[PDB]
Amino acid sequence: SSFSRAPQQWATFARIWYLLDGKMQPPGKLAAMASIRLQGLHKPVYHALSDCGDHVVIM
Amino acid sequence: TARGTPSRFLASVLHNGLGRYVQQLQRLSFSVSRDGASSRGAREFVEREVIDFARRNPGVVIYVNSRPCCVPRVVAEYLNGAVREESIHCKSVEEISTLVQKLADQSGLDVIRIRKPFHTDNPSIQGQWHPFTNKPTTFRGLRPREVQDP
Amino acid sequence: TYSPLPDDYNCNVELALTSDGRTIVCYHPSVDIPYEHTKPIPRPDHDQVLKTRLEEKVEHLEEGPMIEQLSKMFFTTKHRWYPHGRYHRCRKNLNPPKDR
Amino acid sequence: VKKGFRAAFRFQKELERQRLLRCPPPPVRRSEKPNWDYHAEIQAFGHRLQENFSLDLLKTAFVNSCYIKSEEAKRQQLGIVLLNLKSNQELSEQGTSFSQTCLTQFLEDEYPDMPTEGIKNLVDFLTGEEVVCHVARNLAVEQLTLSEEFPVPPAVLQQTFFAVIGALLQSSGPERTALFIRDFLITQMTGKELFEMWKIINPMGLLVEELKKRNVSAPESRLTRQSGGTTALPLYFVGLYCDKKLIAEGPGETVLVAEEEAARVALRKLYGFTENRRPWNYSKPK
Amino acid sequence: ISRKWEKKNKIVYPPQLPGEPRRPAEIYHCRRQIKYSKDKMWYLAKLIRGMSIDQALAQLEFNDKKGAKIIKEVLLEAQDMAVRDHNVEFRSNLYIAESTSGRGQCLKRIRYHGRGRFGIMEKVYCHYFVKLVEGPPPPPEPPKTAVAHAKEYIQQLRSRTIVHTL
Amino acid sequence: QLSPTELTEMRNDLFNKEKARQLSLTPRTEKIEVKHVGKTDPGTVFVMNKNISTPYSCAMHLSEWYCRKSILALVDGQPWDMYKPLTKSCEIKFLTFKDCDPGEVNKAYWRSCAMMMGCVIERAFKDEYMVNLVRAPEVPVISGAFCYDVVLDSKLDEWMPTKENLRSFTKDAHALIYKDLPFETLEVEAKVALEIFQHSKYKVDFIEEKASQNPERIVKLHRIGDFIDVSEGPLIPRTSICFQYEVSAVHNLQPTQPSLIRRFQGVSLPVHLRAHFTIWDKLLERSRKMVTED
Repeated sequence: SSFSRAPQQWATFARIWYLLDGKMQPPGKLAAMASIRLQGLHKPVYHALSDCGDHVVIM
Repeated sequence: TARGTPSRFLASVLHNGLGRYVQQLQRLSFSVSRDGASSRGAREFVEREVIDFARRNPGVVIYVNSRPCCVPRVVAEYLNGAVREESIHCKSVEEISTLVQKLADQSGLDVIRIRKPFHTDNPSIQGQWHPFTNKPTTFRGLRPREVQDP
Repeated sequence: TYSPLPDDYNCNVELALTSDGRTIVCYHPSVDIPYEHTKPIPRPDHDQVLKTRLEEKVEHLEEGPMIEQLSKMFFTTKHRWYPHGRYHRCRKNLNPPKDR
Repeated sequence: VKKGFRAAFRFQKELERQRLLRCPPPPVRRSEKPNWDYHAEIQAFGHRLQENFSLDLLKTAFVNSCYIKSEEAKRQQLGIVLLNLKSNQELSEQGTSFSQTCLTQFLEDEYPDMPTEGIKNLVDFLTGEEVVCHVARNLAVEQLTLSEEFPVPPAVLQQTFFAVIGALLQSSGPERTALFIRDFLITQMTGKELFEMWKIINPMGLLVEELKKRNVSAPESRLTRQSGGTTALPLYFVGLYCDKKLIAEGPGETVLVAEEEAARVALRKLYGFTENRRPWNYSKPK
Repeated sequence: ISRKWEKKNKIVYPPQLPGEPRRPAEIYHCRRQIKYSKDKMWYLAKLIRGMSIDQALAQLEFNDKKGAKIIKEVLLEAQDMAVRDHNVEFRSNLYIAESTSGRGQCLKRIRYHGRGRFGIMEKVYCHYFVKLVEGPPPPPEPPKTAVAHAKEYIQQLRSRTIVHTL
Repeated sequence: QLSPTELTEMRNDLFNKEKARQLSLTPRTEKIEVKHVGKTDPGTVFVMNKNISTPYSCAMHLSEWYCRKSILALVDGQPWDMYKPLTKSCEIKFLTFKDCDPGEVNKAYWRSCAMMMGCVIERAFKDEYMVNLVRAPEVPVISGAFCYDVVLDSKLDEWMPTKENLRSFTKDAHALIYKDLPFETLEVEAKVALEIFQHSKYKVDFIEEKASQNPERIVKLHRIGDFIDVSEGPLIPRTSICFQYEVSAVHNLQPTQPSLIRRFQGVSLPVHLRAHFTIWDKLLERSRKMVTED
């Protein structure tokens, strides 16, 4: 992408903020989605030792 | 071990092979006894194998020093400054021939754990993944639950 | 028409087999972000007889409150902010191998 | 006291290793150490590189002016035949001149859209003291260099490297020397991003000037992406638009940093020096 | 036994060139076979580490422990030696670079137990080592600030690589 | 014409040159026999270097307790600066704040505190306005405060420092205390001193006044960092000696018609004589009251 090395690293590992609406939703299905996002398991760069979790906001 | 030893990444010396191939081995120093059972193989190697090897590898300078020694050795020096000393004690000519050719083909980098069996300076052609790589854009870049014309 | 995947993100994918049928060809040019889907760059931001003073905004905070501020700011637990002993500090490799 | 010799001898060698590590001796030149024959080392230098060097010219390349002065002082104080040693000053000038023009022609052909200032900065990096000294050390140049001080000073080592290139130019001609420049200097920019070699300040200013020359409209900065804007770890993507057409996009922890990165991305595209550009062609001319 | 500490004062350095910054003087002194435990002595040696010669003497003067008087005499001897034999200008311009205790050569004595068992009691001795350096005491490293913590954490995030991939 | 930043550079360069000139007067090392005549360590003799060694160096020979507490020195019975080179062989005594009669030490602290206020106010105002330092009045320490006479710009005649403005002055002063700057002293002939303060008419008048009192036409100059001032008497070694420092108030002195001279007032206590928060407040009040030089 022809980015500079430091900006490229910053973008790849950047934290994203996700919004989830909980109205009339079962907690487990909300929990299952939040679990994946909080661990970074939704990213192709995922590694347990990489702190690649994302922010999850549930209303 | 891995935890108890050092490691490095797969590498080359001066991008060897990209433009041309350069043999990293530059010097071999042999210490051989005129008398000494342990030097019998080294003496035979010098008689019938060293000359042919020298012609095959003109880039390598070979020093053969005949002197009293209990343990004959070959010191291999590489372009990157690496120095690798090996023992040819009681080795046959075939075994010494194998070791010497092995030194000729090595790069001189430390023979330690290599983390990855591949190295690239250009891992991506289409752009490294980031969190927005597969996210669609929205009209006026509005955020979730954001109001236009505030 | 029919698309295997949506084409509004990443790239537009066109799949085509060759006449012999032994090769699959994929045409995937990049999708440029539309100008409309962008925001304008946010513009940043008297008897003053005396010069403006560069007052030091460096306030001493105790370890507990300081760690609490750091943990809240970076959304982490407090543990990582505490120091570790000499044994672990010296064990760390300060000349680690670097790959590109 | 246990009778025996082998264990005591082995432990003596063990103690000597510690005596070395505890007090690492002062590094010395390879020529001073055992198993050194200068004439043989010079001959291997050429064959190793697959070059038909003229031995008389190649030997002169390694002779530095400082070495000639130091030798004379040693001879005079230790009074003892005229020395006619020719320094490498003349050869290093021819090599430096050819390398600068040879690298310029190489880069201009590969990157026609690169400005002259960009081409010069790349040639300065490739022929810079850092790059040249690294290449010279790994090609056994320092081992053959005749200098008063060891380790060879960076400036002296760089001068000797180009002197060797001068000797190759006279020996094998310009065409052969160019392939030597390509194989050992052009390769040194493998993996390096343009602005790592060519250092610039205010990329946005340079971008505006280059767009004007092309008659394109001034770029407009907009926020393509944003995340965690009110946090210590935010992400911003800034896109540059000319007539509402994206030309570049760059990430950054701040909007200002992202905007500056976007300008750098645009400059890389304009100069045809993108990360995914066609790689340098090393195939033997055919 | 080992007596390397005594020999350190015998090191002679080459004359310094005018450009070189003035090298601070170093004085090594110790007292062997003190009748005291190294464990108890360690606290006294620890206390004066990094102090100025005057500050260390002041603290030891009003310390109740038996080792304090012994260390104070060693410090006074080292201060006098510095100016007299090591060309130190100002006697006060010295600080405690190194201060440690070491196990001496101990004596084993036949001792007794309340039930008639035979015991060996050791009469403990120790060594005290001090190194004085010319100059003011090096300022104590300040506390790690919040700004320093944030810079370290962001640096760690920026050093992250994509693990176990091309 | 020279701007503020340029004027300071010229003053420092001339101050530095004269400092070097005085050192060159004695090319070789020369030894003076300084004899300690203090109550403690009686009979000590210091074989110091002429024109290089100072009373502080003599204190360094004795102990650190002398360096920390020696505010002033009595060289041949005359108040001497701690960092002022010793010209000749003499007798030396060290003065502290807690001496039975610290009259000379109290004057030196008051003078040095006043000079510290001159530096703060001179640099505090905006470039557009022009600040002129008339003098530092000699006020007994029993007056409640130290003061500096400053003629502010005509445009600021109506302007009067507010409570917030006064706090700003103290923050600058405290910043000077934090810098822990030595008080350098140079005794130069009137000719040399006049050249450094040519721009300011008030200083030239003061320099000629003090020079006339001395038969050798020598004027004492003192520098805090880059700030050079004329002083009548010795000063404390460092600015870090101050612990509590406040600029209490500014008062306009009649007659205003010829020129508006504003008396900047302050009060300070050293680290050795720290006062309690409650007691410090009482001292602060009376400092705000205007001080009349008598």
